[PDB]
Amino acid sequence: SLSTRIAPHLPYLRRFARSVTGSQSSGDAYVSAMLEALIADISIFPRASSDRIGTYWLFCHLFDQAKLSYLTPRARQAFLLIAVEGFNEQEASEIMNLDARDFRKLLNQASIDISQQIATQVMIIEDEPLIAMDIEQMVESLGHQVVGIARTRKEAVVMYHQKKPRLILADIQLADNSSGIDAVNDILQNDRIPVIFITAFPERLLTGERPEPTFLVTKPFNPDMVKALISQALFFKENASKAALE
Repeated sequence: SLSTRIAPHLPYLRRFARSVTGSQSSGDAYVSAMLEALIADISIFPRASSDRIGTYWLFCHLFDQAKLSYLTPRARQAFLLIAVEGFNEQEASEIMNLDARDFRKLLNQASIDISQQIATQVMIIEDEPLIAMDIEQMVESLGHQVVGIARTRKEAVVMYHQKKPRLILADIQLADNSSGIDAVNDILQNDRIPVIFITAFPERLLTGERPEPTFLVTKPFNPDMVKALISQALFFKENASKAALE
């Protein structure tokens, strides 16, 4: 039954792992490492207040006292657990082993962190018009700029090289039901531009069994989820660019 306790929650755990580490290969490797640790000694799984919490607790317990905090500071981890992973504060506090007041401190520091981040320029690739309008207004109300919305591949290629977006928000599926993921990668080629992918079924891209995206925003959209994922993506990109400029 232990498997039946853990199996359902592994897809979203990979999402958190990817959001914390900044890549699929790294994020998935941590989750696989957790399974290796459970294979080695099953009794490390905790009796938390829920299976899901137990799973995230274990994850953070094994890899955060490369430590997770080195990759993403605990403050930002705290905001991710609420804004992206959908825990409430009591639950995320338990995951991070903090009293609710101390958790709230982390949240506040994260809010500070994100507000000090320079706003970015987003290109949206979305064919469903109501969806694209939603994500545009949400992105702008979060303080970023939308450089434009492309409906087709040809539109996106042109928009990308002319408007030079610093971040792409893309649907995993385009008009002809063809892959939005392939389309974005065909456009960027070797470019290191953060992409966040929109899907109604994120779990289907969180198997860790094939190439899958680093960032996934769930539709219907939540402003805090978008805020968190854009913030993480910009942070990793900044640190990569800072490191490459050295």
